[PDB]
Amino acid sequence: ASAETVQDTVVQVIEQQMNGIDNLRYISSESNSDGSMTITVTFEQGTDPD
Amino acid sequence: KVNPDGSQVRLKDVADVGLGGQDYSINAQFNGSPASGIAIKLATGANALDT
Repeated sequence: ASAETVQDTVVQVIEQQMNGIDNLRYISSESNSDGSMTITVTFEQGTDPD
Repeated sequence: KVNPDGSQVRLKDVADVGLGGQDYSINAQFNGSPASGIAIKLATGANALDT
């Protein structure tokens, strides 16, 4: 599918739910043309990544 | 369904398409007026007053 369908279909609700995690820095995303999609959520330092 | 003559059956006159709710089983009122709302918790490690 195209970029706008993925962007208002998947990224909306996953980025909606991935607030409310404590100790965040910024929640950013990316919705590509060929059906790829990624969300890179960044935590402040002093948090064990596991 | 549709025949090769052109006569067809839409979802008109079979159904009544219109927007509604997921689950009608729970109904809530607030002093007579219909109401729904958010139950907001508190994340761990956060001051509640300015929250």
